[PDB]
Amino acid sequence: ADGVGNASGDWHCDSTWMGDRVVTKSTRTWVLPSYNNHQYREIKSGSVDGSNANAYFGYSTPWGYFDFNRFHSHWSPRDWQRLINNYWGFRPRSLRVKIFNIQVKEVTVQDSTTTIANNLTSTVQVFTDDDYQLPYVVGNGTEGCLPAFPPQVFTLPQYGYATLNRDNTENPTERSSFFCLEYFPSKMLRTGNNFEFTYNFEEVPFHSSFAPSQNLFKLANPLVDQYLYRFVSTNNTGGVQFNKNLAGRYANTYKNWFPGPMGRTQGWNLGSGVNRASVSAFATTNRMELEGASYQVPPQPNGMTNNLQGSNTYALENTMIFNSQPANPGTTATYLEGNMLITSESETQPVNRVAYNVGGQMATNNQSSTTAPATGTYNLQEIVPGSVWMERDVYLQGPIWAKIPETGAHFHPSPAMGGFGLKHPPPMMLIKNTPVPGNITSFSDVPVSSFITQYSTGQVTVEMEWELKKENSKRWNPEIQYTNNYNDPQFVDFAPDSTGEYRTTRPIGTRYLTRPL
Amino acid sequence: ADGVGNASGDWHCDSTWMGDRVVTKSTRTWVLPSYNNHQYREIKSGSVDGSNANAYFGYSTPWGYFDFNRFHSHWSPRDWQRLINNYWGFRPRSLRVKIFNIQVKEVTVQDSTTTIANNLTSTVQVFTDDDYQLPYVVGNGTEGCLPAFPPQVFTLPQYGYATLNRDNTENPTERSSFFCLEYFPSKMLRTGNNFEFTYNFEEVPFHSSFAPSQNLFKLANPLVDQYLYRFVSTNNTGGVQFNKNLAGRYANTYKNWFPGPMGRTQGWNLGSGVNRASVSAFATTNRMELEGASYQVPPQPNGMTNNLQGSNTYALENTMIFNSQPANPGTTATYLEGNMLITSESETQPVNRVAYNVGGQMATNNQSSTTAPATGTYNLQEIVPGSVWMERDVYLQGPIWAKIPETGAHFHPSPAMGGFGLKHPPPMMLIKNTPVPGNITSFSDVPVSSFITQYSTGQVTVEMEWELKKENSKRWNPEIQYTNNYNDPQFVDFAPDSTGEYRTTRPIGTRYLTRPL
Repeated sequence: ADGVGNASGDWHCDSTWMGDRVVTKSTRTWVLPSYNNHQYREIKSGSVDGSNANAYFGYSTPWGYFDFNRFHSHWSPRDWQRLINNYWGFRPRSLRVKIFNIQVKEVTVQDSTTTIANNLTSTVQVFTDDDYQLPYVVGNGTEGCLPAFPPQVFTLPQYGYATLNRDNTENPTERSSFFCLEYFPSKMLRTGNNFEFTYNFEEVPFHSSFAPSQNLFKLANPLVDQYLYRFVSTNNTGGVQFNKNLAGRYANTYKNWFPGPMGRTQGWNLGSGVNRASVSAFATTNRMELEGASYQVPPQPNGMTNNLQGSNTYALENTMIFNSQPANPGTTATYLEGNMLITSESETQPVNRVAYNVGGQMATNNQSSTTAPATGTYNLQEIVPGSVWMERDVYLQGPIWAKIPETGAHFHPSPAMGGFGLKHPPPMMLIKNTPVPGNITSFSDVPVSSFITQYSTGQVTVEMEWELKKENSKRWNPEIQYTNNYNDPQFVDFAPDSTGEYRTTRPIGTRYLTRPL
Repeated sequence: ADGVGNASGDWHCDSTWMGDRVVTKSTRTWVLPSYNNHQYREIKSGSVDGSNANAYFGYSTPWGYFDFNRFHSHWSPRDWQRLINNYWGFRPRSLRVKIFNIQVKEVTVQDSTTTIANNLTSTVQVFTDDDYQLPYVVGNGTEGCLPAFPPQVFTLPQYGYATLNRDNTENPTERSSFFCLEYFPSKMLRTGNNFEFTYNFEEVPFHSSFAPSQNLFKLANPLVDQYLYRFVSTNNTGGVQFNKNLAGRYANTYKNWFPGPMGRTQGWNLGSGVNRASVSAFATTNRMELEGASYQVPPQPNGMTNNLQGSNTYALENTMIFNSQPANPGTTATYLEGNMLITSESETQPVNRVAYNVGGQMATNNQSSTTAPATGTYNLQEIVPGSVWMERDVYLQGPIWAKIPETGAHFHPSPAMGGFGLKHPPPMMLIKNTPVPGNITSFSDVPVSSFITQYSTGQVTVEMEWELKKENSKRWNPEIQYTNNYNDPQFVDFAPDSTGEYRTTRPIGTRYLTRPL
């Protein structure tokens, strides 16, 4: 029933499209190193690369964690296409995770033989953090998620966190906190044991995957004039003059609604664009301040568009930039446009303001008979009553959710990188190898530092349920679809290479179907 | 309830996607001329344009008919896209037609005033031919269908047919038959009256809209060898030698299945292809014989592909060729490639043989010590046991169904032009204006030849139900979709022009999703 020669799970990887629901099942194989050699280590940094915003104080743990938070973990490229071409929206309903077929392997080294055997009596520890009492590291856009491609085996990331540091240095504060993860009740698993967990997502709005089919400022009827008048000019006396707003003149018409917030970020020309030679580009990025340090915010807040339709100019600090292939840890290499997957928000340009331009102008003075009217442009503007914008699009390579920070107050909790802001997101699932001491022949009151070196492996299946929003549209002519289109392909995209390396050439977002404002 | 000031129907134009069903409703406005001036006229022709296959004998009638038989009558360009991108097949389940809001208009001419008034007492006659007793003219690819675009008003075609003629001349036979359409019971309708009809399609196979994802002859595993051997050669003595069939050598492997039938038609190079100058091209087309005359068959039989993938060469006598815009009756103008919508069957090239090449070769002799083996190519081959092919694709601009001719025998009744072969297709719905005599002050035994000139108009709604075949596929990577893609468009396609003229630039077929053999 439960033992060494009986499998504790099966491989469920599949998708089931039923009505407005869809359930996606994905199973992967993982391997867990024994991190720190069963130690909690205090990690810290001072200012590096000329910035004291890189200073931190924190801890690294023996534990490791499961990260479900990228879309390609749950979705096939063909299932993502079926979703984005056919639907106006989706949101996650529920989640359940299972960890099974555990294998603990003891490794030994004598004169460089390095033999490996399996320890049938050894245990692994697993707990889920249901009450959100640990620092939540998942939604921050870091590596270690289940692979995009099911055959791939992956290592679990090491768990660690940064607490408060003092005066932008590597030293701690009195409010720097240490969290022991052994002080949670956890479940201990041998080979025949398995683990199961179930979670229900809180109510969130649908991700709206459509593009606006109208301009925000062109919403008026082009055939009929307005009954509203505008101040046109003033005669040779100071007397003021008025004209009627006519038909399709959209510069002059009255508006109910206004674009979303903005801040200006530098545009850079990809491809044939000429740009400028030998820029260092760190000093001129947009920044914010905390605690006397200056941080780059590489996504900006929502309400802008990084690219304007078919132009070469991108903001690059308003963009999500991906690599076409995974990289080694700590790679300082320089990459070009061809190596990069550079997303475009230009499907939102009707309702959103371009990031590399000014946002408008306002009056800078009071006129008189003596002085003429004057204006000036503004490079930043924030939330205004009657504003409408679109949120950052979601990509198959991008994050599903984020956790809203726990403080007093927040506004419109939509993550800048993308996805769903969640007060109670899917909990963190943490796992470690239980230590097995080496040969100890004596009593000592100092803790045991000599352990059998070992690692564990197994399978994990995740099952998510998604709610779908049907596309109900009276558009007569055909729409834009995500299609598989390449001229003289030397390989097929989203498939293994001749070596076995899985290749993804281009990013895929959700906004294709079009809808009127 | 039923009268002049009460509408007898409503405008239903819509589509409802429910599960595997979809119902498409479309309403149009029609106008019916009074044809022949209420006369049956015997029409005939001798050999014209140098061909006695153009000779015929037949009759034209005062009647006119409703023709539902093109796909764009029932389908929007956006609904056709949703169909062909998401589904593996469809077939019609049921049909119902309604004719309502009848208006009869009397026209009079005095000294070129040409006034028009409405005759409230005048009638229109409508019958459906349920028993298939009339010549069925609908499925033959001729004009007069409900428009593609709902705002358009259309004239009903005049009903007529050709019977037997004698010795390829304009004269009749003893088996030439005359059908009076007054000798059917029909329903007479004034302004407040309406007509309704319901029909259930007989069981037919799904139109298979997918492309094959494998080659017919490449179905073997490329990794493993066959256990079968081939005759390779013979040594210096006549002794015969054999080799094993190896792995991925698909020229040499044994086959279970064979391509469909063929006949060779001349290929012609579109676009930059050089072709040949000043060809008359009628004498060299493929033909068949009946009754001592020679007819061009401009579609060929099924089982070939007109285009080979991205080549410029087309068969043009294996192709369905459409005009991007409707034309006037009897237009002798010459058209170029740009005016034409030229379909490609190349998605069937894995399973179907190209029409402009030979189909293979066979042994032409018996060898000996004296004579060497010889072969020769064949330009035509027909149905063979174990043949597999794909049927002609259906297009939004093309016919839905055809009627299988009533004879003793037939084989595989799939129409060459496309769609569904039907023993009992949707009946013909015939309509005429009832005659109103002019002023007759005397008795004569010769029939009344003087009538009030008048026409009628109204609305017709058609409602069809379609059964759908879900696409169930394990393909990992994305597929090809029909997308709305144009570089620097000066107009939007499948929408009215600045003048109001509805524009369709390109043909749309059903085969996009891919499936393995």
